[PDB]
Amino acid sequence: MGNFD
Amino acid sequence: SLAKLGEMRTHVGMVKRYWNPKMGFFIEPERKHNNDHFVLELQRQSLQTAYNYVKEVAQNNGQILFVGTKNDYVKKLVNNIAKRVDVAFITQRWLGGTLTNFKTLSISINKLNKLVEKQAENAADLTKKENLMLSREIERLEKFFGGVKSLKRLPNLLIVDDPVYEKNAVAEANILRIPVVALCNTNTNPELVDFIIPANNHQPQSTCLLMNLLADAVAEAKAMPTMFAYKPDEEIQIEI
Amino acid sequence: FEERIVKLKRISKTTKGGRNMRFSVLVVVGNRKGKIGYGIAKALEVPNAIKKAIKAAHNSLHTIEIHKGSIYHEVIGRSGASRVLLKPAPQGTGIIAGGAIRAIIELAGYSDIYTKNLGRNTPINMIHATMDGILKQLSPRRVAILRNKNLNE
RNA sequence: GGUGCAUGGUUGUCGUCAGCUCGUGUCGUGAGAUGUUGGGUUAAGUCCCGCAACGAGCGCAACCCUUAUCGUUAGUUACA
RNA sequence: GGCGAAGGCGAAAACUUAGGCCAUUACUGACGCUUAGGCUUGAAAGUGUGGGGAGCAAAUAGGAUUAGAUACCCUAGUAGUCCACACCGUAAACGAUAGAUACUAGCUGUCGGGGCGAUCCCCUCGGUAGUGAAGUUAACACAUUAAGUAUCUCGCCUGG
RNA sequence: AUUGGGCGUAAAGCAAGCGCAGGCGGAUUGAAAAGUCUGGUGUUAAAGGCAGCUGCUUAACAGUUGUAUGCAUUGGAAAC
Repeated sequence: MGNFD
Repeated sequence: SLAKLGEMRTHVGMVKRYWNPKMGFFIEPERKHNNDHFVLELQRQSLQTAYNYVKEVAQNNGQILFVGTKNDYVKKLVNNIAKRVDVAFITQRWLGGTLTNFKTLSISINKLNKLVEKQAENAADLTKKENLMLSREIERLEKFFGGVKSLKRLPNLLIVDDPVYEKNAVAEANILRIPVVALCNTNTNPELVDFIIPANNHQPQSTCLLMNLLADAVAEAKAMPTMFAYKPDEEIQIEI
Repeated sequence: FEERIVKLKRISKTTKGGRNMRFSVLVVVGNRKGKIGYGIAKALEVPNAIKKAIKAAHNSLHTIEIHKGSIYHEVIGRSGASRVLLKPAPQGTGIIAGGAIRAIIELAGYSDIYTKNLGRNTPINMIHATMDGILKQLSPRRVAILRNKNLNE
């Protein structure tokens, strides 16, 4: 799952 | 437009009769052509997901590396991308261990800074051999680390033009826990890469299309205009 | 945090004029509360190999979960031409001790367990056997998640 | 006086020989390899082009002396 | 390259004869596999009953080399090398890889056959080989013809 | 080596085959219950160990209640 911060 | 499918005209297709079941969800049963093509809908949603992910990562000032080692065309282009928005790039391969640490990078970048601040005075004041040697390691730092001279730390993201053309790069990528984005063909392995991009790279048209896609993903991230993927104009650029 | 030694071996690549004698060392470390690592190294002298092995163990850290101070299930690990069998034990039974096996169990911090070996007893091969046995540990929560039966039964 | 199988130092040897290694990282479960590989390149690992290798050290070169050319300080106890 | 269970099979012709592959909308009905002992076959050599023997060549003879050559280099040459019957059954008699049984990435091929057609290419079902994923192994390696996966069985190994 | 091994090269797949006995073996549905599981019944002595206890100052020891499968037999079971 994306949205890597 | 939003990566409109009408413009999409040489993204389906790759080399013939070397595919693996890892691409089975990407290719329909084949008799008409034998030149392995792709499926339009799947590549559309995959590319939309990749674009959204890279933009979302890129608001927080993520760092992206580009594999600039395919012939010339995509190379000079991704050079231009990596230059107007200043991030890390390469023009030559990794020699192995290029992305494993920072000491080899740190001593190298200090050598580059010393070189650029020193030889600006020396053209004939020192020996001729000195001038030739210094220009040589100038060229050398340009080949490897003139594409990367701004690392606070190794990049948070990277794009691979072709993994079966850069086994070593994706190897070090999988060694680290770093997220990975890479192009995918019918010879590539979409089981070690973290983001699937089923697009051809042999034809430069597909390379420049996905090129503009990434450039527009990183551009609007840092408040830069958007030449495609939001412009209804069909991408006009032709091969050289 | 523990850094207990394992073994010392003399290793030498051959060349003209003599033998390239040097030491080879292995170390295994564990927080005794879940995290564990290992590292083997070679060097002409002790400190280089010791530092290399400790740093490798730091890089090769991997984690396990506490299971009432035991491993609550039957597991067989096959690696390095040897088999290791791990099975739990009641609370008031105590812990058995085989040198490398006991070392690794202590690094994982257990007080009661039963373990048997089968085959060759070279140290690094017990390291592989134990990591094979412990890395594929099953959790009740995970098997519940991969099922619709969220209670055991 | 013996004991260079108790020694240090010193010297010969391959040998003016080009290899000796190490740090980082990777591969191989290991002894190891990777570098040090290959194509050019010369005497040299001296150098270059690519390569899972990047660097660093050592011998390697330059910084010692003389010869052959010239300017200049000096001109006798040389020169005449 | 093909056919063979194996040993192995390559001048032509004829005769007797075994086995295989393809679809069987034709059929019986589980009648199937293994196989201790039991039986058949089976490279080379060899022995009797004789043949034949162009070369070959053990054994042997002579010469040359060699310190020693008793071997090797050479010239002869016996048995034997081939035919019909009786026996010996063992060998690096190897895929150093048992039988049979289905299931499991792929690719490069090759052969036979049914569709089809100038060939050529294609699909298909079997055979024959190479590359090679996962996997299995101490390693080499093996890998749809497995040393994978498992299964019924016999034979076998308990350090030198 | 049932638990709990292997035979490509470390020891071993016979040279291969025709196979008797033997072991194993497609699906369906029927009886019956041989194997099998299970509930009662007779029996499985003493003693030893196990658990509880009594006696010696304390255990060793002795004594005491249960504790030992399995065989036959009555009743269910029909998945193989």
